[PDB]
Amino acid sequence: TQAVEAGEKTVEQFVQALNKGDYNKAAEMTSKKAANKSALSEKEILDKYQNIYGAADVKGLQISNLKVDKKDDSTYSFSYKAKMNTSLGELKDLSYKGTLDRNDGQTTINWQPNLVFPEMEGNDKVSLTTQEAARGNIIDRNGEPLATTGKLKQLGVVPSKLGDGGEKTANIKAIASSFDLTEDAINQAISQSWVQPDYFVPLKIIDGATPELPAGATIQEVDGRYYPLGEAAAQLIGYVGDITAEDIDKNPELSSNGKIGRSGLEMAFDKDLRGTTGGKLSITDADGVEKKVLIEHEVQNGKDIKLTIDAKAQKTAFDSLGGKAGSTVATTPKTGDLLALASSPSYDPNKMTNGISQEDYKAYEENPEQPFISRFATGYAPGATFKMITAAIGLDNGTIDPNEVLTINGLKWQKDSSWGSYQVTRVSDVSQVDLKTALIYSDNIYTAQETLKMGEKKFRTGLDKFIFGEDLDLPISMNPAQISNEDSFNSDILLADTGYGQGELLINPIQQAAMYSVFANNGTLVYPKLIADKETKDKKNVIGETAVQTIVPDLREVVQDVNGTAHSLSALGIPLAAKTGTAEIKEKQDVKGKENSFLFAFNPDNQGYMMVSMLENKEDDDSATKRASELLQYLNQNYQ
Repeated sequence: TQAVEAGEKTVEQFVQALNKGDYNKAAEMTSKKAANKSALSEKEILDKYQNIYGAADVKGLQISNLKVDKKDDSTYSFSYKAKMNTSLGELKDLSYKGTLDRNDGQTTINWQPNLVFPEMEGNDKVSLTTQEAARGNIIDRNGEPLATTGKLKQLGVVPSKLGDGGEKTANIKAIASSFDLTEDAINQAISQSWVQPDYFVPLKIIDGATPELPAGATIQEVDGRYYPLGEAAAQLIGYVGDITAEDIDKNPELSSNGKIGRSGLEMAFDKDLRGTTGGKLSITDADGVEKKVLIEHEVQNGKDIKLTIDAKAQKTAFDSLGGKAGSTVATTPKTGDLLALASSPSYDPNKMTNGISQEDYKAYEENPEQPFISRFATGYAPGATFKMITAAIGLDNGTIDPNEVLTINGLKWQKDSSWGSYQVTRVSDVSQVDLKTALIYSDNIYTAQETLKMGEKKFRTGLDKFIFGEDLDLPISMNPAQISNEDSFNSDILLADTGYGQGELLINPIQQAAMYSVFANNGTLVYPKLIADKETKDKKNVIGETAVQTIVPDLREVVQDVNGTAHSLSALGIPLAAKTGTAEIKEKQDVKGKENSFLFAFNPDNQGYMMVSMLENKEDDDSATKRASELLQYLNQNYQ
């Protein structure tokens, strides 16, 4: 029948309008208010859906098994299964039933309260009780807390309870001479544009015993997320913020009264950390007596997340950067455990998750050094450390003879006049350069020449055995490393520049620690790992074992040789293999070139730890090597 198909279309549009939250559009599809017709007027149906579905945060109403037949000459019965998402989960297996009316040339819904929820009759009410779930903690490899939930005491004043004249000036000075605060800051806070007489003005966060409360002052306990390392792990851990109405629209299972991860691991593991809201959604009678329970769950607190991070290493790595732009990554290269992921400069996550002013937040955004960047997950040109990879590749394909000596004159070199005014630059004017000398002095000209001899095809063959283009299995947002923009250099200059770690190479520090792990596993690349319980994954035969046993002794000389670039690290008296240097990088946003400092270091005796550190846009006479001794001591002492 052509009328049965039109009756289905009416039910389809009705469910759609309910799904899109347009309750007025769904109410206008109902018949007139009467017995055997619609139970309420259009405005009353609107307010019932907006109140009930709004109270439970109904979202994503969808139906199935729609059956529409005929019951009389103008009455058509319909039925369908349906499910929806609420603040307590998914309401599944709902049997909806009703009748349609065909008057004139339009079909409408004989609306009944059973179309809000299946077993609702007359003036039944809907009740929703919820219990908030406690956010899980984030802990280091030894159980030390990195992000914890706790209660905080908020000292505040009520301007109406403070006084009228004279008594107000006395109570302001009394509340100031008890909590250690200037009387001008209290008057500035209680006289802002938002403050009203009977409001509550949060003053100071008390972190101890509460003194006597003068007239007007009061304490308000509030739930507070706390970060013990503070800025030292702010980029990695992240921060949580107040949940907004827009967050609930995207995910109703969020607690509108709680916190949501805004960045870092708080956002990456937000679902595992937030838990699930417990409570009960029930239908009551006209007076509030419970009839049917729709949904009921117990509160499930969030599960803790245990990281491979070492809290003492994380703090030492971050402090060593001295507030300068840079990053540090420490690993146990044989297993991939990320011991430290430091990024500097940083922001205060405690100030961020509690009270942060518009001025201090803008100071973070307008800061040219950009403290919000997670530098350990930002792609950089690997710089001076990448010389080892090109060397290992050249040793495997037989291009590089370790004992063959190149004769290099001066500090600048170009292949031929086709390069124009461009030349590869080195820092030390050493005449007779072999592989060991090139690694000790960090000779870019030697590397550029050996890369050009090797050729693009052999160079890419060795590079393709690494992790370029791969998505690392890490809960950290990052782009995969790339060799260059396209699959071909189409440039001898770009090929040469790529050889010593520049050109269009983009590798973030974490991906660098993965690639450089081959020197601690005889050519096996061990993938980095951040979650403690995860299984170690690796990639075998990335470079030859011969290349490792040739390069690592040379990397010891980068430290031990009197002219090695990392010779200051020999003061430690510990077995070290390192590779350091400096590169001048010019990005699109930069006008002129800026200098970055690079460091790679690990223990060549036990392979217990590995470190990559970088300074971005460094000051003169500053370097990552000058700052690495303190972390290297800790890693060497506690990770053998």
